[PDB]
Amino acid sequence: QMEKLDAKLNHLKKLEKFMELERKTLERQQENLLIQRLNFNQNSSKIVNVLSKEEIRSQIDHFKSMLSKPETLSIGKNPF
Amino acid sequence: QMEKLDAKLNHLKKLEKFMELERKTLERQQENLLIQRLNFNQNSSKIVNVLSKCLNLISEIRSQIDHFKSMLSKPETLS
Amino acid sequence: HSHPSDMVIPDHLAELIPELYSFQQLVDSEKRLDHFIHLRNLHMKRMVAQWERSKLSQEFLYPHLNFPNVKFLRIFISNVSENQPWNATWTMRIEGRLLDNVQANDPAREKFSSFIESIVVDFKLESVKWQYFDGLDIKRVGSENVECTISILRKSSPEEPFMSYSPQLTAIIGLKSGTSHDAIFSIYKYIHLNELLTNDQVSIVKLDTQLITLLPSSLKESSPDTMKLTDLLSLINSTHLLPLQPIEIDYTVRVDKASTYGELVLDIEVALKFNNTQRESQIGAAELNENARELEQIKPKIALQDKEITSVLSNLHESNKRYRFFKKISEDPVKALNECIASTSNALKVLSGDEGYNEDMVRRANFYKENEAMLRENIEVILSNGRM
Amino acid sequence: NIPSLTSFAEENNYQYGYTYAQQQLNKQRQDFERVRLRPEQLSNIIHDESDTISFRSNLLKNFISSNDAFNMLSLTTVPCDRIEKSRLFSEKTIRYLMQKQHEMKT
Amino acid sequence: WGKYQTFGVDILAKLFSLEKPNLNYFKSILLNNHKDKKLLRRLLNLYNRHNLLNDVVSFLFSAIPLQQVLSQPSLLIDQFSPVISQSLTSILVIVQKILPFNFNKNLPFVWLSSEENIGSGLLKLSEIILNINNSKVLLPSINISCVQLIKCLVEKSICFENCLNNDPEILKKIASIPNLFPTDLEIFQLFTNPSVDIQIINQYQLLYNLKNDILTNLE
Repeated sequence: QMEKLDAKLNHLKKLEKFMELERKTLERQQENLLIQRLNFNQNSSKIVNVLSKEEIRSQIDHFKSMLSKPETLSIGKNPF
Repeated sequence: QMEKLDAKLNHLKKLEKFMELERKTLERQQENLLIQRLNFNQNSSKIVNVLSKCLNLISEIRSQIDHFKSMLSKPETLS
Repeated sequence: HSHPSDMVIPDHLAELIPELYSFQQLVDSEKRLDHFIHLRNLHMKRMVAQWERSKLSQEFLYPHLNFPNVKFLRIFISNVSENQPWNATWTMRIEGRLLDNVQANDPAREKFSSFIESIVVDFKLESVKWQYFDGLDIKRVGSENVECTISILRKSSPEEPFMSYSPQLTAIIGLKSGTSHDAIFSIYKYIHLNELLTNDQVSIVKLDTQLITLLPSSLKESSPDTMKLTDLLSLINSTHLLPLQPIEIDYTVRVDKASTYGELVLDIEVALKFNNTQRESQIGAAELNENARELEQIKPKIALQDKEITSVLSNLHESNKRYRFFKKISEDPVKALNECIASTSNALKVLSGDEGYNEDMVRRANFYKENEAMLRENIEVILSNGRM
Repeated sequence: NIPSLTSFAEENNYQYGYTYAQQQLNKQRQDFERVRLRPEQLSNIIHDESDTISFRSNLLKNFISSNDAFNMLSLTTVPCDRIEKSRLFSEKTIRYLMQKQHEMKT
Repeated sequence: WGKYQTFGVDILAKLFSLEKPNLNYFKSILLNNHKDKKLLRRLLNLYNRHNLLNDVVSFLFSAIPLQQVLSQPSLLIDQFSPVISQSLTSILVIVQKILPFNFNKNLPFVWLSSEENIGSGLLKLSEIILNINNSKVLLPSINISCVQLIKCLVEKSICFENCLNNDPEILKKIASIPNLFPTDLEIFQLFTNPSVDIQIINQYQLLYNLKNDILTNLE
């Protein structure tokens, strides 16, 4: 009885440790992703507001128009 | 005492099932992280690609824009 | 009368009966088991409370990859224009086709008629609305050309909290849409990594060049105002949030082209009462209450066992007393049979209330010869005080 | 209040004999350490199990428990060959160890 | 059962407040005029290294009723705030001013991961105390005592591992405590409510900056 008790207790404790470690890793990767996204968008907006000072008008307006509408993925079901 | 212990050792199975619920939630969060990573990568790549297009079409000032090209030549623009 | 004393089988029984250690470290093995349940319960009170707080967040709103509440729907922007010298016809149309295994002549189909909030095609002939059919057939008269900004409002039900943001906020945050919790959290995590937090109180926040344009009409770009965070959190609630989600596309109905019933593409998706039902913030609460009902069911059977545990422990102590009394007699039956008498009459003298010396001891003369020391003290004390 | 450590010094306090700041600090000292160190003049004066133990009730119970256990010894005129032994297991402990030994092969 | 052990955690809380005889004698006893040198060295090895330190710290982790106030919500902490405050003060004194070399066993590691998870108990107790006063005098001290105790225990565990250098895989085992290290969402909640203090959220944000430096040094 004591052996089965300590076996199930050790198994549940190792499961708890694994779930805690994975939750910490997920929170860290989420925060790092958000920080990198903020850094990229700030740097791109800074260099486009610097760089604007024919053909250059068209390409600068092209990049500013592409920056004005960021896009996402096309996630839906499969019809056929 | 053994009759007292066997009741709690039969009780432990629902607390075991709550771990499976937590594993489901963590896999859903992993799916979120993968999809947001994919939505970040393509947007960063498209933006740096049309940035390279703009620096190709653009040609105290020369060294500044050449420093900008040293910045966005490799994807170091996060730094 | 919860006595803490009698939960211990200390030495005298455990040395005689070796199973009591096997009893006692049994009980301790229970005492770290129930505590493992206790740290379990405070775990299950935590994570549910973790998930009802993060219910608004898009960690559990955008991923629904078992079954997302979305069905895509394509729309053709058609235009038929004949009877011109090559009356300029303007048979412009909008056709909705549900992306399924479904047909075009399907009866009672989820088209852009049966399920669309609004499609407001803002023309430049006369503008039309869509108050909440097999297609949108518009035809007025005219000669030269007509350009129409096709605007599609999605099904803006109150149960899709993903709302759009300002044209400025997308440039700094990175999200073209989302919930208000992301809008309140992303600038919060943006503040700390570039030391815009200040102290005089934690409420003051230095504004930035990326934050003065957050409120351009409020005229904060004229003064670099290190203001409180309260004005910032009261800024992004309706100054930037909630446009009822529009999609736009610019195109003209042409004079000489034949049709666009099967040529043009679009991308608009939608059912919605599934992912907000089986949420972990309520399924975890239901499992918590299920385990609580199971604990409250299992508890009285534990209490009825503890009653008999204490009732057997009391009998074990009572039998230990009689075992000791029967063994000390059997070891020496003349000295124990003198300690059994001398602690019975003395047990009657105390219970009766009487006190004093033994009458048959102090009646002789050798008592006052072995106690010669205290009598010379007490006789002088009584005589000098004058009581003898 | 919460006066000081300097107010507890022997210089600022009275002694066996035979200013204004001192007489101001000793007001707060005696108003703080008489609401802190005062004993409880109410119930919960039991404090434990081994203070409300009764010598008279235990002495009476031991007087009964010796007398009847000695009447169990001498006056019970059953011979030593006729004293039947008690069971070392119960009717329920013999069922549980038939059940668990059946379920021990899992 | 009886409040007699609560008198001892005040003797140890008041006798640690003097850096001269009171703490020098306690230091030389816990870490290690001519006959008592032989008497002390006879009494210390009659007490069955560093059993005295872990016994005192484990007893001071007792009489903080984590299980009782977290089982059932304000009455028990309002009744046991002084014993909790003085026990946390004594443990903070022992952690900060005694533990910093003749050790041969990691004591803050075997306090942090002793299968009872007292750090999670202190963190839940800080949550409970933070969720009554903002939703009754000692509680702002008790919150900062709990958070600073968790922080000093983690930092002294890492410092003891750097001094000893026998167990390399502890950065996993420190970060694998199931309810230590509060998440960023409750700290986001704490940075918004005006009813919180400044030092409370300072200790919380310091604890989170320790949590990030765990995961950076992890790999």
